[PDB]
Order: sequence, then C-alpha cells, then structure tokens
Amino acid sequence: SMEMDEKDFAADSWSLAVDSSFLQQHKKEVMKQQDVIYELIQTELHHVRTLKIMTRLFRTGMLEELHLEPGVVQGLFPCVDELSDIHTRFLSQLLERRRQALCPGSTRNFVIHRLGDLLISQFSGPSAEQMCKTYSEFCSRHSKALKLYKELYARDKRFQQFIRKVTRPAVLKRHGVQECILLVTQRITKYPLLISRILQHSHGIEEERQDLTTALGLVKELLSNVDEGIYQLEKGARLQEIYNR
Amino acid sequence: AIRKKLVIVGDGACGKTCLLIVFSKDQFPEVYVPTVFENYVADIEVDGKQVELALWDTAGQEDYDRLRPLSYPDTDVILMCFSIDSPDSLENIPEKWTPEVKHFCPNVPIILVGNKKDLRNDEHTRRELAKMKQEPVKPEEGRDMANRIGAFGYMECSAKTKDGVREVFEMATRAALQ
Ligand SMILES: CNC(=O)c1cccc2cc[nH]c12
Ligand SMILES: CNC(=O)c1cccc2cc[nH]c12
Ligand SMILES: CNC(=O)c1cccc2cc[nH]c12
Repeated sequence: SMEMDEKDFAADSWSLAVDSSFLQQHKKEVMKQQDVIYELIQTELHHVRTLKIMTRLFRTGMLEELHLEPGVVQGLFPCVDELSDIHTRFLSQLLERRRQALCPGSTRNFVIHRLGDLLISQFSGPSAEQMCKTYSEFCSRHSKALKLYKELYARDKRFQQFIRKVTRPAVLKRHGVQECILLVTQRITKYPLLISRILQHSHGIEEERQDLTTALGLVKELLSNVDEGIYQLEKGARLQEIYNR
Repeated sequence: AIRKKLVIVGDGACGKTCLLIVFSKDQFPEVYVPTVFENYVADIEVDGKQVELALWDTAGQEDYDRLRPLSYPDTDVILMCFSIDSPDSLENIPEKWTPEVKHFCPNVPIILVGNKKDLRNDEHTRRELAKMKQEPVKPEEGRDMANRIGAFGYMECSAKTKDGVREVFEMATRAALQ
C-alpha cells in the first residue's frame, strides 16, 4: 500500500480517523454507518495489498531469482494479475468517493452518503462477469496451488531459502504463500456481512436503503454462481476420476 | 517456534468472529467491534512450548458448500462453536458441522466451545427463550454433546467479559501439538 492511503486508514474506526470536532457534528446513526463503510474500504485496501505481495514479492521474485520449471509460478499464483486488476479498480472507486466527500481544508473529515450505487456497478454487468469467471478459476485451483507450494518447499533448497528470506520481516507475519491464497478465497464471502451491516444503518435515505438492498442481492447471486462453478483441480488426476465425480 | 493452524466453525450467530477478535487484540473493543476477521498469527507459549498459531474464521461461508471447505486444508485444531443463548445452534452441531469437519479434517482434534456464557443468567435472554419453550444451554448439555461427537474436550467462554478466552486458545494450542 502507499503511505497516503495507509495513514488515511490507520485508525481502528471512522470515529477515531476524523477530527473529534467533526465527529461531534454528526448523529449516532451516521457515525455507525460511517464506521462500517470505513471497515469495508480499509479491508479492501488490505486485500489489494495481499494481491501486491503475491504479484510483486512472491511471483516476480521467483521469476527473477529462481530457476523453476515453466508453468510452476502460474500454478502457485493462478489469476493473480486478473484479481489485482479487478480489486485495484474497485479500491480506486471507493477511495475517489471518499476523496470527493472530504471537507475543504481537510484530508480526513468526510461522510460517504451514496455507497449503494458504487456497489451495484461493481457487482453487475461486465465487472460482475469478470469477478465470477476469475474467482471460479482461482477457487478451483486453490488446492493445487497449496500442494505445489508444499512440494517445492520440501524438495527445493533455493525455493526454501527464497521463501524464508522474503517472509522473515514482521510485516509479512500473516502473509506467507498459503495464507495469501486463503485470504483471497475468503475475501468474496466477507462482502455480504459488510453490506448487510452498512444497510442496517442506512435507512435515513430511502433511495440509499433500496440501492444497498439491490447490491446485497447482486453479491449473493455472484457468490452462488462462483460456488456452483467450482471443482478442485488435482495434478495427475485421471479422466476416469473426473467423469466419475 | 512451530507453526500450527486453527479454524473456527459454527452457525452464523455463534459468536466465532467476536471470539477471534477479542483473543487477537486481548480486549473487547471499546469504540468499534469489527464486522469481519481477516486472519492473525498469535505468539502463544503453552506448557513451555512456543507456537505460532494461525487463526481463521469461516463466517460468511455457511451457505457456500464448495467455497467453505477451502478453509480446511492442513488444519491442526478445530474450534466448533455454538452460542449458550441459542439451543438451536447446539442442535446443528452433530449432524451438520460434525460430519463435515470429520470428512475434510480426519483425525484433527475438535474442541466444542460454548460462547456467550454471560447470557446464561441474563433475564432478557431467559424471557426471549421462554417464548419458544426454550432455556439457555446447560453446562451438562454442552459436555454431553462434546462427548457424543468425539470432541477432544468441552470449554465455555464469554468474548464480552474475556472470561475463559485465553484458556480456550491455550488448550487449542496443546491439542494442535499432540
Ligand atoms: C452483518 N450484519 C449486522 O447487522 C452486524 C454484523 C456485525 C455486528 C453487528 C452489530 C449490529 N449489527 C451487526
Ligand atoms: C463427502 N463429500 C463432501 O463434499 C461433503 C461431506 C460432508 C459435508 C460437506 C460439506 C460440503 N461438502 C461436504
Ligand atoms: C447419539 N449419541 C448420544 O446421544 C450420546 C453419546 C455419548 C454421550 C452422550 C450423552 C448424551 N447423549 C450422548
């Protein structure tokens, strides 16, 4: 992540991020709504960060330092460039909505009143089709990626030294290879939880309550489609084991 | 330190997310209680042994039968949760959550955890449950269910007051080391 965004999302909540004199000007319900919207953006910033560790620290580092057989790096990090493109674009939209809402003279005081439309756009049309296609591919290759990782770590000395080297810093404590893969797979099922809690505090404007209700429905339809499109790939699986599924 | 992996399973209202948050921060948040939990790696020393315990939640995966099992590979200990204010969450343990964990995590120790133990003597909870001919889960009902499902052990805690929380994760670490 970049320093500007890390500092904007350093506090544990929106109520601790804004100045206290600004917080005092809002009703309790607005503060509860903004605290959950802040959590959605903060966790999206961290999810994009997880994808950058995968593309830049691991994938590119293995290509530039190690002599792995062709197709091995793709097997460890399936669809990472596509996932990075989807979420970096979505994060850009969330951060621009926050930036436009800032008070003049402030880099931290804002209120986002219209999130629903942004979520409907993300979870409908071509962006939804791309999210569905990419997670159905990623989640079907999840078990294969973990097994390939374990095999390489156990048998390749240079691979083991590389992993131990780049995961040694304390800021990588939660982000080893297997941990990044599970963090990405789990991201999509966090959205309905976050959206339902934002909706709970967005009744003040009927158009916003309706938009968030529509967005929640679209995220659930995407999750159902992804879940129905998954079948774990396994290296060396025979056609007979596949058609006898 | 040796690395171990813990996954918590249970119904949507069982309190698993809150339990992970309170343990990972060593505090019930005073300003904002997060909606979700990403992951965490706890430094735990139990009975003289140092462990790095990776913590994972399954919240949000309850309705997705092909996504949810992706949380299980190489799990060392399972926390199987129910809420003491919800006898219905205890009922779903033996024939929904238990066969799933036994299939994807063979031979992995399961600790049955009764969450929200502070609601066992809460008048509002006792009144709401009496309308559906129910009462808070009794300690013997929790122990018998843990005995029935072949759990390594039975434990209770309250994320709200932190009582029992540290003991759950220290025992989970010991189970993961066996
Ligand atoms: C996920 N939908 C929710 O409504 C929700 C979630 C987590 C905490 C709270 C507190 C109030 N509502 C909550
Ligand atoms: C035996 N194959 C299975 O896929 C299976 C078995 C038990 C529970 C679940 C939940 C999802 N899949 C399950
Ligand atoms: C179907 N099995 C059981 O119901 C069972 C099994 C073991 C202990 C107890 C205590 C109560 N029920 C038990």
